Amino acid sequence: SAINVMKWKTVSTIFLVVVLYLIIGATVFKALEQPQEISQRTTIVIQREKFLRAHPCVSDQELDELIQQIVAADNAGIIPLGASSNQVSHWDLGSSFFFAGTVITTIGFGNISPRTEGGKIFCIIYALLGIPLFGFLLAGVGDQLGTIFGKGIAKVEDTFIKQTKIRIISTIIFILFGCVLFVALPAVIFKHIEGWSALDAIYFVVITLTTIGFGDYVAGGSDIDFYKPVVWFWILVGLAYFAAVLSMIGDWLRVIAKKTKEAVGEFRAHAAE
Amino acid sequence: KTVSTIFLVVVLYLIIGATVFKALEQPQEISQRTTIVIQREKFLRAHPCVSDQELDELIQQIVAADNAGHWDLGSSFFFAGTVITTIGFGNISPRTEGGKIFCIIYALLGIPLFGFLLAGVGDQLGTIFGKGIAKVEDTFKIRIISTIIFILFGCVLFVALPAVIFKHIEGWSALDAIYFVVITLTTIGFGDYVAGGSDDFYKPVVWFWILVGLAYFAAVLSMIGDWLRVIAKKTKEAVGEFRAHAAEWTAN
Ligand SMILES: CCCCCCCCCCCC
Ligand SMILES: CCCCCCCCCCCC
Ligand SMILES: CCCCCCCCCCCC
Ligand SMILES: CCCCCCCC
Ligand SMILES: CCCCCCCC
Ligand SMILES: CCCCCCCC
Ligand SMILES: CCCCCC
Ligand SMILES: CCCCC
Ligand SMILES: [K+]
Ligand SMILES: [K+]
Ligand SMILES: [K+]
Ligand SMILES: [K+]
Ligand SMILES: [K+]
Repeated sequence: SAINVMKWKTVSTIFLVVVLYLIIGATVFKALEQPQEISQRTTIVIQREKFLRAHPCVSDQELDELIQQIVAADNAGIIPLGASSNQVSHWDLGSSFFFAGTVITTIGFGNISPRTEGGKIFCIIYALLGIPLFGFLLAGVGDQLGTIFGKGIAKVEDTFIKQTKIRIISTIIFILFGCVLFVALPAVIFKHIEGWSALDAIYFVVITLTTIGFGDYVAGGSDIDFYKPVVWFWILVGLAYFAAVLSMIGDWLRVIAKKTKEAVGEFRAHAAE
Repeated sequence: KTVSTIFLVVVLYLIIGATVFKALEQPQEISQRTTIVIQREKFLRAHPCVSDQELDELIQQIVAADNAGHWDLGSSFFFAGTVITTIGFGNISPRTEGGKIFCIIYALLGIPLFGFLLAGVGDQLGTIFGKGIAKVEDTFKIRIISTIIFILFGCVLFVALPAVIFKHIEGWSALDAIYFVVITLTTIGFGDYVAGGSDDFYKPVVWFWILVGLAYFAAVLSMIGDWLRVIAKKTKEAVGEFRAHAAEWTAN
């Protein structure tokens, strides 16, 4: 029980650190997003009134009700228009493959989701069984890429031999060339093909490879066949790379935390001599 | 390259999943699209005020509206939690360039930090369990019995009760409830169902649950991976047996 007390102490401290991290993030996010939210809400009410007064026809609750039915279609995509009344399949051959990949990688873009009860129960079991299997594949791809690196890093460190300070150089080259291969090039290719901006491109890259997946940006969701498989294969390899990067960042965080712990101890003991 | 063989396994898993998903979803898709065209014509004929060209403009502004409509005091906190947990429901996402760059750095730094918190909560809950499970196992294939009890009581506490509480408070069905539970606690988070969306003691409990349930689901998924590895090492020797016997027979 001696170590359990210290363990609970550490866990509580981490908990509070994360809570305050969330508080800071929430403040920054609301202070960065609520202004445009209010602008959009006021302009949307403006256009609502403009269309209501121009067509005071019977609607009102029918109008909000129509936007509500529009909302249900919206999630699956409201695509009802006089031109192009023929639609495309969000569940065609490759789309369901795309969806299964999102499910197993726990990305879950959500741009397309199952509506059938059977579809939902399936997706449940399919995830419960695929997440670990895909974990195995990911760990393997990780190992493979790590050895592919170790080879080239043993090649690159021999030339720089003109121990304790060489690992810094190797990690620098690792992060550099990785951000090149798994962040820069795919982001530029997306900017081109998908028509995104540089920001949007790198932001989609990061949100995908971190397994967050918001859904705002998807490489295979717009109606704009060698691109999609390469994108998914990237997603896999980039996921391995980002696992490595996040592990390094966590190591750095632990180092900084245990450094500031002794810093605070120092400050407490001295109190200005 | 054992991993390459697994790669083919996973690709085949994806193909099977894709077939099942399309055969489970494309019918409802066609039904919904036909009913949507029906309702389009119905709304046009019921209101000859709105013309063919007038409806398209509203549906276009609505599509633009879907990207926007939030960000209140607690909503941004919930969003930060989704970001750090890699859930990413997406119901609310940053639109500002500054918001996007922030969210990027915020995730890159919170994901590992939250990982530390999660590992701590995990260890703690694992020991909390170990106490009672060693107490019952001393009195009592025994690891099999214990794992059964673990999975049972875990599904109870972190799946059943929260799913029923959601069914009640949020107005969902039993299926939808368990489906949201699983999609959240697997860190998938599609966005179709959100507990703190669709607009102050419910939401904080929801997030703290999310945390504890995530620990529980990590444990469950690791166990499932162990079972998969066991079954794989069983079928490897099964295939070895079969090949050795087919060869013994082909000798004759
Ligand atoms: C070593 C090759 C470097 C080529 C420089 C490419 C610059 C193109 C601009 C890319 C961002 C739009
Ligand atoms: C859930 C559907 C996946 C079934 C995969 C087939 C199982 C055998 C894989 C190949 C064995 C050599
Ligand atoms: C119901 C499916 C159970 C097995 C799923 C795939 C694992 C089978 C063996 C895979 C490696 C040979
Ligand atoms: C965001 C930096 C927090 C530093 C905390 C130091 C000890 C609570
Ligand atoms: C501010 C809410 C006014 C009512 C809006 C109802 C949906 C159009
Ligand atoms: C557009 C520049 C993004 C830099 C991200 C910073 C990550 C530490
Ligand atoms: C479903 C195949 C399992 C075989 C176990 C020996
Ligand atoms: C923004 C009002 C709540 C502060 C604790
Ligand atoms: K997601
Ligand atoms: K995830
Ligand atoms: K999502
Ligand atoms: K994860
Ligand atoms: K996710």
